[PDB]
Amino acid sequence: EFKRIVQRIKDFLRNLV
Repeated sequence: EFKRIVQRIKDFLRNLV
């Protein structure tokens, strides 16, 4: 996704894997 509150890339890989 990278579009669900991940725009800041704060997590990206920490949002699932």
